Amino acid sequence: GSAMGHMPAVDVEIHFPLKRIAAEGYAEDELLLNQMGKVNDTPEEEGMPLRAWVIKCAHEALEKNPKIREVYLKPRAVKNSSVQFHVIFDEE
Repeated sequence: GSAMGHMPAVDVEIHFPLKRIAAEGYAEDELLLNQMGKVNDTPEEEGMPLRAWVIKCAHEALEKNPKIREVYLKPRAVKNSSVQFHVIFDEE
């Protein structure tokens, strides 16, 4: 509306190379690391640990239903409330 104060709802969209996130040795994919490293220093929730859980959750989420495109993740620190990680799977 006509009240541009502050929007407390933070959506952070991460991108995972579909091929590497669906593989073992994913941490060797420079993109996966640099993308999660891009959202790691000030991601509102934790940081490096969040990368670990996000990558794990997205890894399993993709593998258990490997016909998707993207998922929306809710921080394990659910108390953080108005924050979401939108994990998108890029075909590289």
